[PDB]
Amino acid sequence: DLQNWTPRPKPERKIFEGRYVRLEPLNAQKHGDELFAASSVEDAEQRFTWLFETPPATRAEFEPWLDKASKSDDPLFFAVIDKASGKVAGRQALMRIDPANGVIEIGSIYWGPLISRRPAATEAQFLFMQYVFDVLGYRRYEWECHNENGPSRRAAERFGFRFEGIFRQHMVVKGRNRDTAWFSVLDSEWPALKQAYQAWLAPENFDSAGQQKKTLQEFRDLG
Amino acid sequence: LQNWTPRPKPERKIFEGRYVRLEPLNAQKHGDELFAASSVEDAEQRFTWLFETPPATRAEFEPWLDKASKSDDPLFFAVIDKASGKVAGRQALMRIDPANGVIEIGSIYWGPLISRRPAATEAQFLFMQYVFDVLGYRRYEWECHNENGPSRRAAERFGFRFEGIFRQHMVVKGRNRDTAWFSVLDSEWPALKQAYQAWLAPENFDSAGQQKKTLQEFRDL
Repeated sequence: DLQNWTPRPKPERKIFEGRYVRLEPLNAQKHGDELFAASSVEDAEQRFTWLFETPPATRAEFEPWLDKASKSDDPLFFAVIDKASGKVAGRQALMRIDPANGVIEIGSIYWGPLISRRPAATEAQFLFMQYVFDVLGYRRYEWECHNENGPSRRAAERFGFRFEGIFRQHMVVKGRNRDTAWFSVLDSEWPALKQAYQAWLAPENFDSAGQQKKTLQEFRDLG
Repeated sequence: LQNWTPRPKPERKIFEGRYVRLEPLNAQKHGDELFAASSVEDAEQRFTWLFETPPATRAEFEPWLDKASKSDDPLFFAVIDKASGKVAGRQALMRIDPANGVIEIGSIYWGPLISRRPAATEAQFLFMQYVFDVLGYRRYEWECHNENGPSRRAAERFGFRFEGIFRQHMVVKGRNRDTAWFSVLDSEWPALKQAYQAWLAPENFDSAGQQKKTLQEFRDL
């Protein structure tokens, strides 16, 4: 197939609608107030530890980052809207976009308390992965995080990304060394992942308290 | 790293060694000699894993040469073999990250005047010294096609440490490329510098031009 390979399309500012979550292209006027709220919760400092940004101290102080992020084409930012509340719950981006080789990254992730460790967060990831493979036809979908960011590494593994390696001294972030852990999902890996996510996200998989009956790793194991 | 700042960008300057001289690539100055070196009998084998194909004619070489001469990233240098006096190959500093002090040595073409001779090792050394002792960078990268055995071996010999393979990283010349990644850290450089100095010293080569000890032997010390 690869002798005829040509560049794939660039990602677009599209709306993505799921059962638990909605993704909207980030817009300062539409999302600014609620994203500020999400980004300035009581434990925002802890939540932002490994991110490139620090939490905004005031709404006015948030505006410059918000405007740059809303206008940016790479990273391409989306607000993550929790459907149950209708509120912006976080943000994420498609980034390091390489249409020529069909390679792209999900990064710039902040999933706040409304969605963190709930089905909405898993579906936010899923909707990007689905778009990247089924619509854009990319070959390689990346996750990178600080190697010391345990929750992010475990999130990547749970999501089905495969570890590739650690770039030693890859960055300096907030006055500290960052070795970067890299993981990927290949186009050949996507179809089995898609089935496992769809099974996990199904309303059948959540009891009346909203608690999962089986985990995402369990469904992936089941094949 | 509380005090860490962005580092300077690399600049077009001349780097003068014992065996090799690196000059900022210039179409008029280097084009005819570099084309000659790039159209040697085994140019096809030498270009296999490069992004470029070997140039069939001087005219057909001009677009790549002009673009490479003007490029700021990759930032290209002609590799002049001092003994012969000829342009013998080319190489670049690339994927320049001043904020984090990360940079790659890449787009390496070393022709038969210097490949597997001390000049090639020195060509690598002069970039490595510039990156660490002058620019103050903290991570120096090498990447290649995973099936490029000679490049993987060269990176390991030169002291770069394997970090991993990016699967399906590129499509190159109609085929899949998984990319193998290697690095040298600033913390590793002072000891590595000494090993290169020992290896490149004239005293390490006998009257027949053969090394007495290998680069890897000096690195073990």
